[PDB]
Amino acid sequence: AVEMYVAVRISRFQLEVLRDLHDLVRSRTYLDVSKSPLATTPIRVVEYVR
Amino acid sequence: MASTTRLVNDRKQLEQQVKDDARILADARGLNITTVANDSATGGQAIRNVG
Repeated sequence: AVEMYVAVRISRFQLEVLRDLHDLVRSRTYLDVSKSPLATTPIRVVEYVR
Repeated sequence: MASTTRLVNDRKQLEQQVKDDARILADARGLNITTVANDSATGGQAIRNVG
């Protein structure tokens, strides 16, 4: 009732279905700062020791 | 060449002895240790790899 005699349509469409709630979990990777922390104050030569 | 020729050595012995027994009778106070902090860092120029 809101379209017209000539209709516009779409041929293909993609969606993902799941059967078990367990399949809704995925994985990502991180850096683990606890054992390999980010560095600060880069390497420098010694001078002005006080 | 008599007993008068030993006064300086006798005085040296007396110095050592009085210092020793004056230290022996001294009472020691256990001082509290303060001023413990990490304020001994080192400086220098950065290397700052170029590229």
